[PDB]
Amino acid sequence: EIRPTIGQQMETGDQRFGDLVFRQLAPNVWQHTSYLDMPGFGAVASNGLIVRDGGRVLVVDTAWTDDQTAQILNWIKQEINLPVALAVVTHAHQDKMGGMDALHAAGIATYANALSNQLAPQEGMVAAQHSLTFAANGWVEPATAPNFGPLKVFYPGPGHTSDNITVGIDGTDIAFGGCLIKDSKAKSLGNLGDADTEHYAASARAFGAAFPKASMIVMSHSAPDSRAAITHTARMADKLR
Ligand SMILES: Nc1nc(C(=O)O)c(CCc2cccs2)s1
Ligand SMILES: [Zn+2]
Ligand SMILES: [Zn+2]
Repeated sequence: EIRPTIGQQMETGDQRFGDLVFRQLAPNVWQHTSYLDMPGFGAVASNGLIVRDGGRVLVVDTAWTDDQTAQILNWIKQEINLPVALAVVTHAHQDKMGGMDALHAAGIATYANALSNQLAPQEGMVAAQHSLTFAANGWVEPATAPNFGPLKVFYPGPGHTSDNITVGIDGTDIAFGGCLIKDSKAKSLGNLGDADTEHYAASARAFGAAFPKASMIVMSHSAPDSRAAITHTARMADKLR
């Protein structure tokens, strides 16, 4: 407790660690959850991923702050004890990139969509060290994503932001929609202040079609859900046109 305003509440299978919560989703994948205190509003949860690939760890998204992001690094040290090779950050918003400085201090190599890096300062964020670029079909250009192990990085098109990207984990049932996807019971699409209302639905559908195998859809502001989250996000976006 650890009692949010937005996101998922605490449930069995979670493990608190400082101001953060971790939940194991598969033998080599964990969800990290960190909360931001907005006075007069309360605690907003954001979720990222931690992936063990052989003998290194790969991180998807920072926490809201450097301090929380260092805490993720200490949790990895305590529970995994393997070098953190890289992190991919999924768009230039505080919940996904607020802790870049913490990663760069610890020697972790960071990657973001080129557009995220160009947006980053405008959005109050530090840029990743390296820019991912994408084919017209949305798949990352492989030269720009070296040694990514099982991470399959897809740009689905503009949606929650124009720069939003997504990540599947090969050899698991998991794909990460980030802030693009909301849960199957959600009543809205979260913050649309930077959203592309015309193209959102196509981009949600493109996410689903790019990772057709995954059955566990992880997302930034809700607990992991089924593929229903994808079709539900897409219908809710259909109303935006
Ligand atoms: N930093 C923040 N990101 C989002 C987002 O939608 O990605 C926010 C809104 C959170 C909510 C999602 C669904 C209902 S509220 S805040
Ligand atoms: Zn965002
Ligand atoms: Zn968000």
